[PDB]
Amino acid sequence: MSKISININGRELVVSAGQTILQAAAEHGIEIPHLCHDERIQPYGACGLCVVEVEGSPKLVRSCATSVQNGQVIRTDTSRTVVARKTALQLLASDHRG
Amino acid sequence: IDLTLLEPVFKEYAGKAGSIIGILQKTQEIYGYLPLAALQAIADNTDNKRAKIYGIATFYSQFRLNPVGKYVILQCQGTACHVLGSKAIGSAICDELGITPGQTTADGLFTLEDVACLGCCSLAPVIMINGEAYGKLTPTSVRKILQDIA
Amino acid sequence: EKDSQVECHKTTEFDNHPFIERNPDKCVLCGLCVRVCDEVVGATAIGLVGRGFDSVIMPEFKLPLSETACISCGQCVDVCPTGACMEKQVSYKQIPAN
Amino acid sequence: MKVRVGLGSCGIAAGGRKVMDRLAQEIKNHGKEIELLPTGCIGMCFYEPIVDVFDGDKVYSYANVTADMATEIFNSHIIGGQPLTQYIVSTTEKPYTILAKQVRIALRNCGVIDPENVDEYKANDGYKALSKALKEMTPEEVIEEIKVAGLRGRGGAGFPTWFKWNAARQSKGEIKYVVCNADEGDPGAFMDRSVLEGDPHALLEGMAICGYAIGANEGHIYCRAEYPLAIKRLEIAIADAKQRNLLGKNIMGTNFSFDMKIKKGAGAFVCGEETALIASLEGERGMPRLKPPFPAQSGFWGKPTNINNVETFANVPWIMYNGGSAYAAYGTEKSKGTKVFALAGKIKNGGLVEVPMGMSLREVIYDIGGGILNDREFKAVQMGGPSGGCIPKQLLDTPVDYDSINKTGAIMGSGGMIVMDETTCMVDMARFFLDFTVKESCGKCIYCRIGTKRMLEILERITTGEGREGDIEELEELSISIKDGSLCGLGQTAPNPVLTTIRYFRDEYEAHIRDKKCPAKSCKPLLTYTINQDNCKGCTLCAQKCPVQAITGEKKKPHVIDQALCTKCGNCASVCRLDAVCIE
Amino acid sequence: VFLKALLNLGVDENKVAEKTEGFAELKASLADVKVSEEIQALAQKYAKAAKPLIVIDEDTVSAEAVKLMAYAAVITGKIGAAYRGIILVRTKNNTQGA
Ligand code: SF4
Ligand code: SF4
Ligand code: SF4
Ligand code: SF4
Ligand code: SF4
Ligand code: SF4
Ligand code: FES
Ligand code: FES
Ligand code: FES
Ligand SMILES: [Zn+2]
Repeated sequence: MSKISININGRELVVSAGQTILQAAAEHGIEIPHLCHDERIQPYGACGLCVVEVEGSPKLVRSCATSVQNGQVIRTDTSRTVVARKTALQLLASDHRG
Repeated sequence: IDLTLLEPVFKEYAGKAGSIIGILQKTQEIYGYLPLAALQAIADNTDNKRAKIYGIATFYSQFRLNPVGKYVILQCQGTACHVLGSKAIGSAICDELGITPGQTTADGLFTLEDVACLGCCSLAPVIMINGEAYGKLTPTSVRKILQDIA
Repeated sequence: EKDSQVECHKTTEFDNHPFIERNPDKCVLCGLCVRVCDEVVGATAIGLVGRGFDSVIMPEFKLPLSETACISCGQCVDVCPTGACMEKQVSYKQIPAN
Repeated sequence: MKVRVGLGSCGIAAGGRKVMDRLAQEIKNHGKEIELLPTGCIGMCFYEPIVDVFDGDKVYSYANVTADMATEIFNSHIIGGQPLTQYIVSTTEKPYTILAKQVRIALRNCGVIDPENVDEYKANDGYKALSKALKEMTPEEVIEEIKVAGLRGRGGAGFPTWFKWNAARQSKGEIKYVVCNADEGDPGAFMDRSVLEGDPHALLEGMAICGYAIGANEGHIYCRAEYPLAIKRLEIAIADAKQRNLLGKNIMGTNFSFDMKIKKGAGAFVCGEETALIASLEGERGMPRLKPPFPAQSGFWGKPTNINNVETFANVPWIMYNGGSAYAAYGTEKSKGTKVFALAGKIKNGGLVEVPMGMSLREVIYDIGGGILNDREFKAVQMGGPSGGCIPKQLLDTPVDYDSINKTGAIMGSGGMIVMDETTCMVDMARFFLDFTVKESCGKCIYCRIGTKRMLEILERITTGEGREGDIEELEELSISIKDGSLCGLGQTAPNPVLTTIRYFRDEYEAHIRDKKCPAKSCKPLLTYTINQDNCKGCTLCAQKCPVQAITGEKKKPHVIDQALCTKCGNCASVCRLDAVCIE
Repeated sequence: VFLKALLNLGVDENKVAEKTEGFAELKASLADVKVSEEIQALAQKYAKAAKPLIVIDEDTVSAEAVKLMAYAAVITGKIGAAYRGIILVRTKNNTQGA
């Protein structure tokens, strides 16, 4: 009732309250990187690859540990998130042997 | 070793939640360090999920896992005492004792450890020996004081 | 590509468990394995040790996984995103395959 | 006749018991009714052991006293009536010099009151603010007075304390907690220990007032286990206050009840953050969690919790007794009141200082600090601890307040201010601060766990003479990414020394990269020892003192130092009587 | 007059100077325009609205009115993002296709 509808990456999506933005994007086929996320346990917030840009919040919000509201605008491929994920993956690759 | 004292202690603490820290502090106060047998005997009889007590014991910046000498040396490596030349004092201690930080002497009378800050930055550089502080230290002074202790 | 100035800690591990294979070099410290083994299985056969670079996930009291309370359920294997935790081979000679 | 002895964690470092018992022994040897009282450090730890003798209405301080000096004092002044003027630096008519420009609010009772006895605190208008708040005034009025005084958090963030108090009050819950963050892990910062060992009763009164304002009944002090005198005096304080109905059930005949407990921390720097402190208090591994929920909504054991450092709780009774307008009269329009600073480093007069905000930093270093030690030149000043920044000489007139020092790239921190002369290199100091951050990282997120070590490797390469071209660019990009990616404030403020020492001392990095020379002559790899052929005459005195024998030359002829063999130990310049060994 | 009333309510001139061509000439053209009460009320209602939409019927509105509405949306910064803009309904089914 009173459909919780969000706008992510320019598109309009209908979702369910109490979820995470990562779950909603997976439901509607939008790819957001994640490493320390599992829907059956509590969020951890370690990797940082799940950061998205939400209008109204000056800092990056993790889509694995935030709840969907009504009428929020989300961007997942801005330059700031891209360079953050690039830095995190460069730091991860600096210790991985195989 | 003395599991019986570990015993009055664990009896006393079995109740409050979050008592792992206090249990480890009293165990260190009794033994001077944490042997594996004491950690096992604490991980049992009050559970706390044996991996968890070990993980807590390792982190926490203070839980010494090895025996030490009679006198415990705490060189100040804070910013104020490092500015005034803590490195020279540390090199003097390392040369005169033949041990590095984190090690104990062969006869087990001195042990060298690093501390965040003494807090007596007015007397910098500072060292602690068994709760007695020496400040405004030159390498000759620390050499003389360790010969006097020895 | 790797430069020689930075260090990647090379391990000489030996965990001859008949079902579970661990490799600390490929770990990304996402913490999914320890979180699952504690909050779901409840055995807590593994845990974190150390700080900073020295942080490493290893069994209880650094003992082999066979000597601890492990159940060999394989949930830590099934939630790992990299090759650090692997299940052993059912076939005659297992392979990387689709 | 009454005498105070200025024992503390600094008095033990120079004198300590060596004085007091000797004085006590002298009293026992003479039988005169002399009140010998234990008091904390006043703030002039450059003269300790501090001794104060009160001849009538006159106060005499002729400190820097040993056991022989103490016996001389007893035989000359307390019996003969003759002060020893060759040791006096402060009297009643000639007193607070360094203390003349200080407005002491949280440090009002430090060095004055016996911390182990509540009667002296009561005699100094103590627990009157608690009585006023309990008997005359409502908790909403308490939060209003805190807001009117403009109280900001005396930690690194400078958050308005009234906002936290109000948020904790409006939080739903039958049980609430008040936790005092006494765990400050900043090197060079010792305001907490001084306050605890000088006036724990002010901290207890402020915590009780906060508990009445929010409605909490249980208090906690998370003090480090490495401060034994502080925890002993806190135990004495809670015993004395419980025996005087000041804490516990039915405080001063009012229906409000409040109790507190002492928790001994393990000494983790990450526990300075609020959520990590909560995790440590619950007996788990101290690791920051994700906000929201904030501790004011769900903190200790899931209950609402208000967390503030010791200095605000010490300031609260003074503003409650004097009024919020009186505290608002000090400071600036955006930072009202007073702040404590731990002043140390390359300075003449070190110790604990207290200044109103808005004062220029030049006044702090020169007017009260006495200038630079050994009359050298002022070069920099580190503020905010190893997560802070290094303010250069060109910004020496910046007023000390949160926004002004935030504009310079530094932070307030707990109040650790270290003075740096021209003889200390900024590259090595950035390496030192980054090493301290690396050692104290909890290793949860990728950025603080990996990037701090990478930047430490880069700084080590620069300081060992292996710095390559482009290392500054790598440093600044790593610093920006680490600041943007960390979870808690430990990793966010971690690259502050690295960035700031760039922005004001980039040339030194260039001198460390393209020249392999350290201008401050501190990096032993970057040192080069040469012998002036003009100003020394062939004595072979340095070469004999070199077991490396990197010096070659004939007698009565100038000597040449082999740079490929020299291990740069410094013994070949200390024994030089003609001072011809040049360090370049 | 509506445009002038919207301008007098404190629009950001720097952003509309950066993103548009000819803003200064338009501002100079509306320099001597007086504002009525009803226009002021409508301009206030549009200004305090966080996410205002404009629905223009193409059957009964001239093109220059549509241009002026687009100008009003552009100078206030309420265009080019979600839940904010101009909705234009066409006369026929596939007028947009034509
Ligand atoms: S196999 Fe199961 S019980 Fe064993 S470590 Fe993995 S998750 Fe824990
Ligand atoms: S799940 Fe795999 S990658 Fe993640 S922490 Fe455990 S072993 Fe490492
Ligand atoms: S496939 Fe994945 S786990 Fe295996 S070596 Fe490559 S990065 Fe590591
Ligand atoms: S920034 Fe550093 S201290 Fe903070 S959570 Fe991450 S690793 Fe731990
Ligand atoms: S500084 Fe030390 S190693 Fe170098 S030449 Fe002199 S004595 Fe030898
Ligand atoms: S000690 Fe001084 S004067 Fe003597 S040889 Fe060495 S540099 Fe020359
Ligand atoms: S998936 Fe790791 S921070 Fe959210
Ligand atoms: S930091 Fe070294 S004595 Fe305080
Ligand atoms: S004990 Fe030295 S200043 Fe306080
Ligand atoms: Zn150098």
